[PDB]
Amino acid sequence: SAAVKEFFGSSQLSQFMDQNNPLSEITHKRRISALGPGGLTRERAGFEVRDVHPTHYGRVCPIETPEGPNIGLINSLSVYAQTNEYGFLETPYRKVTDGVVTDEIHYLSAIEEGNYVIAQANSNLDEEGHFVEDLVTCRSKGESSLFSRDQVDYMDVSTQQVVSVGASLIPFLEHDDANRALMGANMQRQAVPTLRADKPLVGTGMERAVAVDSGVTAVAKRGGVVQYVDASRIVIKVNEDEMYPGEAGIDIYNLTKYTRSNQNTCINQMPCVSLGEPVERGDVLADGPSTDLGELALGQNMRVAFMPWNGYNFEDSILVSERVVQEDRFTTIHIQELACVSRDTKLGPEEITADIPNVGEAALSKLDESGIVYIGAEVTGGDILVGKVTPDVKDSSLRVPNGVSGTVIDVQVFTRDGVEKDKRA
Amino acid sequence: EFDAIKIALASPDMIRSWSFGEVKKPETINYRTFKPERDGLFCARIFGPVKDYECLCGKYKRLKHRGVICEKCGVEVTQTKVRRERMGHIELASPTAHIWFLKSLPSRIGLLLDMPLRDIERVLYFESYVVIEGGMTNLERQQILTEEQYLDALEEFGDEFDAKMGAEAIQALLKSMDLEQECEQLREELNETNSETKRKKLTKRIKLLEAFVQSGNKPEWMILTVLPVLPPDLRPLVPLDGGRFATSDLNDLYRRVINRNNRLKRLLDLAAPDIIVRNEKRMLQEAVDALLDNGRRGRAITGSNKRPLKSLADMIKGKQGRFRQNLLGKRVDYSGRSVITVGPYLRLHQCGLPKKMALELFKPFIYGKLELRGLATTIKAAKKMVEREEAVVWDILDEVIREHPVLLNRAPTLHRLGIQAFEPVLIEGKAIQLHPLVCAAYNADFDGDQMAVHVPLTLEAQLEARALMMSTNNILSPANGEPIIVPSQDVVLGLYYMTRDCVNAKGEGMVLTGPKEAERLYRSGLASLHARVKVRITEYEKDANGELVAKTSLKDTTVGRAILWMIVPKGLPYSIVNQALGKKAISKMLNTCYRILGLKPTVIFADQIMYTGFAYAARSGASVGIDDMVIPEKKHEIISEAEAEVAEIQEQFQSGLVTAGERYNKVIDIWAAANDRVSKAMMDNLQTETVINRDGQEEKQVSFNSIYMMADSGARGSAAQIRQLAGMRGLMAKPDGSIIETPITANFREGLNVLQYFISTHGARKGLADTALKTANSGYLTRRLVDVAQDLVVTEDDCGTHEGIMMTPVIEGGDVKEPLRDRVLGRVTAEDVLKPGTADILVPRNTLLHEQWCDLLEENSVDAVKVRSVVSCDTDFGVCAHCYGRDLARGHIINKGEAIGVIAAQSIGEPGTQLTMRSSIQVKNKGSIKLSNVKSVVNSSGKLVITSRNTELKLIDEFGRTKESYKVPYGAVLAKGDGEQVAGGETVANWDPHTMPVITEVSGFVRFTDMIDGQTITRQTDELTGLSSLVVLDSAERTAGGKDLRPALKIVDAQGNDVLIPGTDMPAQYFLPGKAIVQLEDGVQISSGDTLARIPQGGLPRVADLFEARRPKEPAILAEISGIVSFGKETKGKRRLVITPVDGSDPYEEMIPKWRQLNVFEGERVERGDVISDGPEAPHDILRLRGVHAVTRYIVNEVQDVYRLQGVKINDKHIEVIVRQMLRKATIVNAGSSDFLEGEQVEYSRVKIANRELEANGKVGATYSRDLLGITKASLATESFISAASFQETTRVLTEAAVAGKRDELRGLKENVIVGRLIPAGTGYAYHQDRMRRRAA
Amino acid sequence: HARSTGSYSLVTQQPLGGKAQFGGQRFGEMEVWALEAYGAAYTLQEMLTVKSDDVNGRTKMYKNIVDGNHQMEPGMPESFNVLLKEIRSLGINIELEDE
Amino acid sequence: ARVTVQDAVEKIGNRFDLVLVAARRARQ
DNA sequence: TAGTCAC
RNA sequence: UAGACGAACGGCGCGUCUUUAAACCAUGCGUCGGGAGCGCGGCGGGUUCAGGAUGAACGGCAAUGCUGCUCAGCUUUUUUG
DNA sequence: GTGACTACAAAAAAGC
Ligand SMILES: [Mg+2]
Ligand SMILES: [Zn+2]
Ligand SMILES: [Zn+2]
Repeated sequence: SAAVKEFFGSSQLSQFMDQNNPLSEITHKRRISALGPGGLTRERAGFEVRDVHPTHYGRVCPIETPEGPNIGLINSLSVYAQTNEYGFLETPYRKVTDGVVTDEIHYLSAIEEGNYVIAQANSNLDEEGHFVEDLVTCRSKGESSLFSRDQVDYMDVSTQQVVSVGASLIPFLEHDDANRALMGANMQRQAVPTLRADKPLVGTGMERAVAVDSGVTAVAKRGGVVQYVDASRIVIKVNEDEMYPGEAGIDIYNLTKYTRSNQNTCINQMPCVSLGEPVERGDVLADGPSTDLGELALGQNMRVAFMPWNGYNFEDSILVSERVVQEDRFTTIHIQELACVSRDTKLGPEEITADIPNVGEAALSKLDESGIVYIGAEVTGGDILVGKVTPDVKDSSLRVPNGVSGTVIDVQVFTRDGVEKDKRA
Repeated sequence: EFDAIKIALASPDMIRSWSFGEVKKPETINYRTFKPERDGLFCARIFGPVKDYECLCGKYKRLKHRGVICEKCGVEVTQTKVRRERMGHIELASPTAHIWFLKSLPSRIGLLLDMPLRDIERVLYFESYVVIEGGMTNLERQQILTEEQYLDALEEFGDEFDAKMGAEAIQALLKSMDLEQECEQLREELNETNSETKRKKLTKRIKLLEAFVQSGNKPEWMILTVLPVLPPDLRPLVPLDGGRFATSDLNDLYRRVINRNNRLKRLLDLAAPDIIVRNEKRMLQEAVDALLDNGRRGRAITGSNKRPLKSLADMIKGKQGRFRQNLLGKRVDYSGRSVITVGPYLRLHQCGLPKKMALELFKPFIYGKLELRGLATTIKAAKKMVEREEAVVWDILDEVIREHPVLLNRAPTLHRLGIQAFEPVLIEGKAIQLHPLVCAAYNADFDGDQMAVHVPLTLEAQLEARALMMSTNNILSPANGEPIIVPSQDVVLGLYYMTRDCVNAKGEGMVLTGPKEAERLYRSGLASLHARVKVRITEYEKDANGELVAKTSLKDTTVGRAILWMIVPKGLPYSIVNQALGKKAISKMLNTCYRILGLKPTVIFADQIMYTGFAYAARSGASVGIDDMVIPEKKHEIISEAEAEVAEIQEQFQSGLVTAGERYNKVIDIWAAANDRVSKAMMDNLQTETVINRDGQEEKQVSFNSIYMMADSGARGSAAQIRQLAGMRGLMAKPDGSIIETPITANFREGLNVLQYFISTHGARKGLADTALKTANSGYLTRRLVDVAQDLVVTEDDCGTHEGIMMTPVIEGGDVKEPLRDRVLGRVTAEDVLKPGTADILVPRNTLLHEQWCDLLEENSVDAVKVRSVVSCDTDFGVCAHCYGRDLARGHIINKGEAIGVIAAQSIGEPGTQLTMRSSIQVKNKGSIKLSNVKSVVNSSGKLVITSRNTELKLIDEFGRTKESYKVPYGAVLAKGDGEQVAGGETVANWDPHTMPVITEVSGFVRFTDMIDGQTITRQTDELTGLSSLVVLDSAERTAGGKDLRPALKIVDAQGNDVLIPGTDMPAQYFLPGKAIVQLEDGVQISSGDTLARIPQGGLPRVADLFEARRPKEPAILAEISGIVSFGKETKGKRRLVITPVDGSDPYEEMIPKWRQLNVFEGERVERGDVISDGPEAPHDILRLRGVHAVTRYIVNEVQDVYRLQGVKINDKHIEVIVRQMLRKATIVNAGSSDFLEGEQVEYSRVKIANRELEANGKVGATYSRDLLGITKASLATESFISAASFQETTRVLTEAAVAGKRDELRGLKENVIVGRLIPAGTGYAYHQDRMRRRAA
Repeated sequence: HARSTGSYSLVTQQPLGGKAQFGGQRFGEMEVWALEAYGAAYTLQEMLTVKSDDVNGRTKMYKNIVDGNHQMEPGMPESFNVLLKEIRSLGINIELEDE
Repeated sequence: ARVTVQDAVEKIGNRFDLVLVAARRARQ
């Protein structure tokens, strides 16, 4: 048990999951790494594996990767990629018999692609796979050339199986350089949500899929109709035909609320439905952070114009209206967690009292009679959080670090429970 | 308080003088209290009082007995800081060895005694025995012995037998022996000896001992008998909980050694038997060695749970050693790190600062002003008032800011401009507003970069900040030549928009009084921003001496040009702006202004240009849209033909006519041609898009397409980017580097096929990975460059030297890439300048050439003048200002004291970011033909054929200027002559690339004798040749016995006799080398000049290994002697090659591989310093045979060619000066100061010789040889011992310096840094010069 | 992250690092070479000596600034002496031989 | 105040002696 | 495991 | 309760004793405080000599004291930029 | 010749 627990909790391949963005978490879960205890170190890396092998096409994303010393090693896999039972990477394809595409799918391993020829999705089909041109381009072994219509036998499934979910979101990618696509994908990874999401104007169409597949938002486990709505919970009258006999209850879903992320951001689900309206199985019912109606929404829509203006856009500087900041379309929320501990040194146990020598009553005013602030009271920088004295008692109360200044939302108090509790506990 | 440091061994009496008492017991503290004992380790009587100004008993209370001792406790009434330094000693009953000389690989005791340490260690621990003249006849003083031998010799002699043991015996032996007779006998032996392996060790020994005798130290002091003890504070023992302690490792070792000494004292108190004398002394020896350095010999921790204890060395060496991580790399307060932005409304000498960090940083200054005004009474009152930030704090901080500059830098401080200073201006927010232009200097984009701001304290710091780090004072490039306030991207767009001219618009054709009302029409919007208005304007001319005479005249121009002439300063010609102003031109504008008006006009003019550029660019307005990137129509059609022809080429492979490889070349070349066609089509289309009528008929003119302005103006992008986005993006290479045969016919405006994009992917990832990896190697490289040139400080102005030869403009084969005038710009002449006009001297010698004398050279067509150089400076540990040249940061000549070496190192290191890690000849210009090294013979046709492979040809302009230069490959015919005025496009030489000819020099028949048929020459009548050809197989290729005479065909006259080169050298019998392909059959009349045989034969790493002087895979051997070359014998492997000089010690051979090509023949009259083989050249021989000046030119040419290939220019002075430090060492040939061959400092040897000749008139002194050494190795060979001890092998270097009595002169930089003393290079240079001039005078 | 005067580490008398716990901005040594590239040397002297690890001078300079004085200490830094003491401690005679 | 020392460079031009004399003059 | 050093 | 002592003085603390200065420990228990300089004197301590375990002298310094003058946390590993 | 000694910031956890 200790071995498995230490492997899970501390391993250079066991990474710390990123919560700030549904796209971020999904691309972190779909990540592929060549590192870890058994790979190769960054310093001892060789350029041969740094580059993209001409067989990466269709399975290995050529875009999703961080920038820095660890470049080209933490890349991701393609959208339609699926693993092989032997641990290999296997990709879909469309079989073609003579001149017609077979709608049935066919999965192909990597090495097996070597002695084959596969047509491209950009080639048009007449009515049932009949190619518009009998001399179509193709790729066989790390090369492209023009081949006869009967020469090819396999068809790529679509145009999307060449990039990954991390990069497929960026629209109009058919026109830009690779480097800017790389940078844009990384920034998409590093996005932050807002207090009220708004739909992006130009999208890709897979936003619904990425929203529904990830559990950041709520999804209807079973069909039925809405029976009761609440700002924190949802009650659904399941339909009698959809329910299975024996269990004739109705569905309950407790929406989560403002909670700490793993990157100091906020999480909450917004109920985006009303009463007296049908719902279906596998359907979005409540919107999580940075989404609307089950559609992804990271940033906002700006009326933008390109023009030099007095050097205020000197090289890449940006101008923002006092209008937009006035109407608060960008303001975010941050959650800080402060934990104060009390040990037991040789000078007696630590006390968490409220009476401390050499203190001001103004600071104690925001405190209670035991020395712990209430719920919902604003606190500024430098102020004390929880009374604590080190017994002559040393004033080791928790203080507000400078700069950060907001209001308390939650309080959690814990101890070795089998000793005693005080009035606050 | 000093200016130099000497290091030497200690003297026991001097050690006692350093000490202040003797320690008796290890009782550092007493129980039941917390007060140290008087006779314990923590002694106040020896170290001082732990209570300030008080004796332990406290009887004298800090007013009536200040400084005097207490009769009860023997401690002076003083403060505690003396306890930080006051220290004592321990007297050892028996002397002990200093184990470093024991443990050092060059064991000083072993080297001095010429005996390894194995027996020495045994006698140290009393295993073996030391004889001390046990017998006068049998053995010597320096022999090993055993106890049984001790017993045997005692029963042998007894009376004269004597053999003492241990460290005391070693000390007695070494003391008893002298060093003089040693030095004479060693010098006698080295004078007459032949063995070389022991010769090096003997030279090291004699050098060590002769340094020792001068040092005056005593070897017995090396065997210390008193050990100093460090002050108690340096061994921290904080009282832990319940009367515990941290138990510092020093205290445990001191307790161990004091206990051992007490046990030894007890053992000698009762005359104990010798059996335990040896054991006790030995155990005390392990104790003292462990205290000195544990883990080196026995790993006797004895004080921990199998973990080491820091004994003494851990506080000296290792990264835990405080030296180079406590004075190199550290935190600092009084600074702030934050993100940045642009405040496009500030002066160049200003930078914004938000309120919060301003108040936080300057609050210590606020309190000083606060109490000065007296508004606050106490420190707490001021703190709590400023806690509320009342109205007064803002105005007082505004008052204090206005003269108090601050320092600013970015994290990657690549070069000198990485740090600057600014006058703060308070702003709101939490972002650092920065002046726009200086943003280019930092190379700091606004993608989120963080900069840190620091603050000086003393008035000296503020004054030097105002003097130097004001960005106003930093305008030109310290690197090469140019202002760094070159206008940025947006500004040049507006400036280019100013200087345009359409054919018809509102408000044109009228005349204007001046620029004043000209803007009035534009501001009223009654005229175009650009027209053909005619204006009369007034200008100023610097022609008068100090006076700007005014003149005026009516001129046609554009409206915007008048607006710019509004703001242009007084003394500038008007035509500089009358053209289409571009990005490159405007920069030169500033340059021209800097060359006329000075500094303040330049800075204010640049600021005003920036203001006007932003204002009018915003006023104009120019975005880019889809309709702007118009697609040329024919481009698609073009590729169609290419496609068709490609298909045709495929048929050539389909029909079997051609193979894929040549088909590959055909298709890639035709694709490149189609790319060129479409690119020229699209640039033509965009070039003249606009066609505007004027008074009826239409007429074309330069386009106003947005992309065309971003292209032509030079603001950003290039024709390559436009070609990519608009036309054919071209076909790139696969990741292996081979070009794929499939071009990507589309551009970015149109869509791309997924396969095309995927192919395009890995090309970009290659560059991205290269850039990501680039940040590591380059900076480390810079490190290796600064260490070698760490000091390089100018010390005096002029040494009077006049050396160096012929700095000349370089021609790179084709057209010249850099002329003379810019190359010699900024240099100061050494030799007088003679115009090629029969003694019509232009510039006198020892005069600065800034521009005017350079301006005097073009009309006089002078093409080769030498100036002063650092390599040709004969000073001592310094460089002359008149030997270096003009300062780069300032127009005037360099002043005294500056550290040129550091500037050169940083300038050379900075461009690494721009550099990636990975048959006939035709004349092209009109001029005269000049051939260098004229060695040629007229052929039968009457023309010339070269008989020397080192001959070179050049094209000289009819005015004497050199225009072309081409090396002549051997056996190249001539189709012209020297001095023939020939225009471009005229071939002169012909030869074969893959076959080289060997040619006779005399006419006559060829009687084929002096070869063996079948063995040497083979009648290989192949079908293709169809004749009895002669092929001279090599000795290994042919039979060994047959190829033993070096076959030579005998060219004969009509008499069939071996005709000679007439009376001069040698017969016509030319020794045929291996594989001599001869078509001659027998007795063929061959004239002179007719061929006899036909032999069928990473920029950054380049910089790195050319600075490492690493030997390449092919060391090209060279003839380091004169005379006729010859051929050596044949050996087991690589055949020996011998040379035959006409005189001297001519029978010299060398070891030569034969598998590689040997372009040498018997009748090659080689000279002193010409190549034998071919290929890459190691710097060693180039230095050693053809002088220092030749090798300097090669390396600097290589590095500047690499940088120009990268398209980055840096002045040669910076790259050249380190080369002078490259040659910091020399060896000795004729001795008289060194032993025979001491490779050591060249400057020290030269300065020793120069005085010696004048003092010891008659002595030869020393004949030397200035040899090179790798920059890493040269850094390891620094004379500054502290600098070497900073980062490697600290213990060894300090020991070898101490034994030699080294006296470091502290002339470097790292040494000043590590001690923390003021560097005598910058402002401290004068201060130290002032201190020595006034004080100690 | 801004820092003028705060606490210091127990092991070495140097401020902390990072925005948390009132750290101090790290002064590397690439910019050290950048600094001695100029002729400015005094600023290097006080930043090396008092601004980082001098404790007596730090208070002295702190007490120097408050009463309208901004003059540094015209002497040899103490860290040189203790280091010298170590050289004097082992077996080695070291001295300021030339003054 | 004054931001350029071009006048200092053109007549008494040296970047060390001027700094030291100005420091030892303004010390009073 | 080879460059340099010692046998 | 109070007084006395505890390496010169005083205050306080602690230890000892009850008109005893000792007991105790042993750079003779602990904390803090003395306006300075010059002048006188010397607690204390040391030097020399002698005498045969002791005594004499002495001032480089100097206690309680006196007259006059002048003076104001670290390390390792990982991730993001 | 050949064997021996040696050739930049920020976040998170452990490991004390
Ligand atoms: Mg930025
Ligand atoms: Zn005392
Ligand atoms: Zn000189």
